[PDB]
Amino acid sequence: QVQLVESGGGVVQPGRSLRLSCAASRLTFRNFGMHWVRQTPGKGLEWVAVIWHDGSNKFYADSVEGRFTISRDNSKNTLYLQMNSLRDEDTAIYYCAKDWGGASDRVFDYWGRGTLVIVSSASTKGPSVFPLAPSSKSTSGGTAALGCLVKDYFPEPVTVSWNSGALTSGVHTFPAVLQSSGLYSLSSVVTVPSSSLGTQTYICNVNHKPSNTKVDKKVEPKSC
Amino acid sequence: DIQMTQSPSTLSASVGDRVTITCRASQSVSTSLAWYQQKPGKAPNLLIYQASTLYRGVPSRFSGSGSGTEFTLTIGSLQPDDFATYYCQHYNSYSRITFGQGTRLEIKRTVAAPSVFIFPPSDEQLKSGTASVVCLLNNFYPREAKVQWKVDNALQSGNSQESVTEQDSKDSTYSLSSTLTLSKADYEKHKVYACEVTHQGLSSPVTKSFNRGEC
Amino acid sequence: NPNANPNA
Amino acid sequence: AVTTYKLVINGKTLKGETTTKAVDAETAEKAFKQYANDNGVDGVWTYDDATKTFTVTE
Repeated sequence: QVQLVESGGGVVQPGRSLRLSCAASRLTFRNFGMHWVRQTPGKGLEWVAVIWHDGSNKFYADSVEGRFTISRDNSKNTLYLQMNSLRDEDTAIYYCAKDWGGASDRVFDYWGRGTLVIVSSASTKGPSVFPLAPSSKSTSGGTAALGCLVKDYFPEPVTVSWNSGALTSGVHTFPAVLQSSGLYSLSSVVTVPSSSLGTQTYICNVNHKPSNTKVDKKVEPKSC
Repeated sequence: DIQMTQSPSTLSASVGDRVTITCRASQSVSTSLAWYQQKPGKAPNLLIYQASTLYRGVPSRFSGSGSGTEFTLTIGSLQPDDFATYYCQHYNSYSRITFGQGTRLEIKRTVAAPSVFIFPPSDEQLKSGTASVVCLLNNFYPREAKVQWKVDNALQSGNSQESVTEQDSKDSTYSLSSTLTLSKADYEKHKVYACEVTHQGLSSPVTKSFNRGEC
Repeated sequence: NPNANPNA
Repeated sequence: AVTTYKLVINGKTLKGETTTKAVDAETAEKAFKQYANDNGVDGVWTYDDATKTFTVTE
């Protein structure tokens, strides 16, 4: 079972450098061309570079030529991507992709799990956690909505649960958005019986591991 | 670079349906064209190459056709496992590889109008100097919806961001949040805050609103 | 040809 | 030069902990007061030097 495992991703300021590696297992690595393919926040896929079986030839996307270098060590069954002069447009999941081996088709049969590269000048910062308080304005018939706004953190991810994991039905935790700040924000909401608001306590549990932040916010109803 | 364009961006279907998605290139790629399937959190999986050749282990219900600048992927009788995103990719000689932007195959269900909820900014955040107003559209179908913010009945645009969930595993609906962000100073200059929602399941637009300070 | 056969 | 400080938040509706790295307690407290301010927390500040831990209590 061919396995490809990438490493080296992280958060870096623009203009800095980063080296990705991909270790191949259960594969006669030296027989195959290898590629890097990245996937952007918008879920677009972009081919990055290819390297010949023996390293004797390489080609690059226009976007990265002159800044990225693809290389391989066939003695260690490892592929590398040296990324210099990084740009914010380089933020993506980076996958090593094996060339499937047919001479006439540049298609990828095996992919790694990917390694995440974030290019930003933002500094690590824990979230502000604000209540989305239930009221008549968030009541629809017999259903009420409430939530937590988890704002102005960096980098991704944050994890959110409700009532320490006892509340899962009706929960929607939204994909984060990137603000003009360079910081992220998301909301987590839940719908519950309107008649529960006076008896059940609702607490959102927020965990931001990059900043070692672990906080719980009790979401209290409003009178209006 | 050659530009690959897929149509439609989203396609709705039911198990057992036959569906066809289209990939168009900005110049001829002969038949140097492949299709991939991708599901959330996984890398893509190869389906078809050289436009019409099925890759090892891919079910027979997948087929591909086309040449030059126009290609199609067809799934003859959809199975649950087929709901996913599909990408095309060229590898035309002397042209660097590019991909299409993806077509998402989603599950069709009956129309469901959203429940609409609005949340005023919290006193906690107001203390910090900002005001975020959140409008929630919950468990609706189809995904397309219009959310319009109004402040003192004046249409507001360019000051909000939206987020949408993946199609729900259990009921096949979507949920959507719209967040209006203002400085406290701008916020304090107005009274009535409303979000107006237009959706196929609603006979007329639904508006939820509040008066600043009422809560 | 950037898409020439890269394999052994 | 830099060491890790902790903040325990004991608010009416917000409770938990976070950390920061700083050269001294005064600098850590400035970061922590900003964080508490950003969460709407206004409280009484105490400090335990043995554990390099601030607490803000509402």
